Amino acid sequence: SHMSFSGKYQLQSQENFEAFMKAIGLPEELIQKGKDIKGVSEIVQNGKHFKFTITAGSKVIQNEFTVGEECELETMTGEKVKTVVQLEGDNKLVTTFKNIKSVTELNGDIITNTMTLGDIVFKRISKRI
Repeated sequence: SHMSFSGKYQLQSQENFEAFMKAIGLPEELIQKGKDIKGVSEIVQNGKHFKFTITAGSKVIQNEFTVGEECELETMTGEKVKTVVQLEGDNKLVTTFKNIKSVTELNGDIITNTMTLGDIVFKRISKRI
């Protein structure tokens, strides 16, 4: 079919924030400050275009992209990277940048993001609000 990711979502729980943020180079002060913040993230979808407003720890990162077109994404460390974000099936947005694989899956009201770097799996679970 054709699924809508639009919505505001509240982070419910996460695994491996500290380790993942550590591995990508985030300053230890930012890690301690943001690890327990369960904030609200927003997705605005218009057809193939997405606008992502993500609260990750103590920082809000806004990115936008068209699925299947080259985009420039701001990563959590502040570095910009060229990649392409893609839809898999109806309800997954997938992309890979540097050595990180990122999979965002929407099941009803629950959105689950998994970022994998080596054998570090950073996983966040959020619920529509």
